[PDB]
Amino acid sequence: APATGGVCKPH
Amino acid sequence: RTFDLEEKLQTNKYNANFVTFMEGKDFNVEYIQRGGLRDPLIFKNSDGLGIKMPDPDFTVNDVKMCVGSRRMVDVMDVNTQKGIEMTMAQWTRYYETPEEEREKLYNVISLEFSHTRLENMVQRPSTVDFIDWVDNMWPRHLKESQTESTNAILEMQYPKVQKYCLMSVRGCYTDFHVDFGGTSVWYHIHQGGKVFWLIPPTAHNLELYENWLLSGKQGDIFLGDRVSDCQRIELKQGYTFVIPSGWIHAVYTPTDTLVFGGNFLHSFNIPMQLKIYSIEDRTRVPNKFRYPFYYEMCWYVLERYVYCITNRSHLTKDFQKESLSMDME
Amino acid sequence: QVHLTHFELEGLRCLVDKLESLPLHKKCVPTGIEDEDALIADVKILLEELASSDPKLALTGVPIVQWP
Ligand SMILES: *CCCCCCC(=O)N(O)CCC(=O)O
Ligand SMILES: [Fe+3]
Repeated sequence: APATGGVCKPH
Repeated sequence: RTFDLEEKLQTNKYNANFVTFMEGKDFNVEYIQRGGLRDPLIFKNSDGLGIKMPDPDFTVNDVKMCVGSRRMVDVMDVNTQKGIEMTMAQWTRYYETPEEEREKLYNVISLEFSHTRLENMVQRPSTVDFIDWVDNMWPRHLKESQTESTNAILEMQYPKVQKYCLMSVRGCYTDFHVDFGGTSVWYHIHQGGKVFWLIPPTAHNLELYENWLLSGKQGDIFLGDRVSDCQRIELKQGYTFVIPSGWIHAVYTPTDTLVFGGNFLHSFNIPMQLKIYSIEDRTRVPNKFRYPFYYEMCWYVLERYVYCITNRSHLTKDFQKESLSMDME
Repeated sequence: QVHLTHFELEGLRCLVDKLESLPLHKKCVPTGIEDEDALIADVKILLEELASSDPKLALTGVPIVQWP
């Protein structure tokens, strides 16, 4: 799967 | 989750006063220069903020048609606080399902819609544009070159963190966190409502926060009990909320809701920004959940300051040329 | 002659100290930057010269950094 950035989630 | 979220919503103990209610017209660059954007703000109406929102009855199916039925969206499983992935069309079907028919509670908090049709329907507060590092510091020819509307890192030409759509069903809860990179956040309740628990970024509370993350016992401990002081506050429909760098916060959704918001770094609370970044590093946050190109941006910030003050450029010749061409448009 | 806020002066000294102290494999010098050591050197000079910024006069209502 392609890598993502700027994903909002706790921990 | 072994703590009872219903008592955390009913108790009167989260009674600190951290938030300032402001009129939009007073939220300007002078205010930021004088205050350093240190205080959480609520704007009960949008007069003077310079926002634009879509039509007031805009639905999740409208969001879907603007970004694409086949757009992959990160969804949060509320019970676990872990991520899964589905298409926007699948998300829409879940959201349009009656409450009693939904198997689990899922929340979408991470749909960045820059470079889609939805982008021009939403404008953030004007003052943010004047101080956002993305708009003011990142090489403009890079930003303008972005074509990808997803957050695929290999296609990303700048930190694509400016405009997010959040879609939350009744009962959703996001556990305590600090927004990525120590970003400040603007957050507009287009429809529905949210309840926030707010905890200030004192050195003591940030140590508790890191310790709570390193313990792995976040399902077991409600952090707002472990701190010195915590404000629980309700945001209603049409309010706009600004959260300063480093504020530790958790959110509950009492009704189906749609939110538009976004992240920004700025030059008035750099120390806190760096501090948050270093908590992410030490607690081993995967890059996926962090501010893209963070240190890169910081280098560009130094260059812009030097250039604007002394007129000495530390950009490559080619980047100087790209910038000059843009100055002539 | 220019007046920065103390927020910015403090911030920029943190920033320079931070980037200068990262090792090569974590520095993330971006592709647009020419000589990052000379940029650092310059920021240090600049912050010394701006250390006497008048907090009143810095409250201009206009950011220092803007595109022309
Ligand atoms: C990172 C995306 C912009 C800020 C909104 C997500 C977030 O971090 N929240 O605190 C809101 C969580 C929620 O509404 O459930
Ligand atoms: Fe948040």
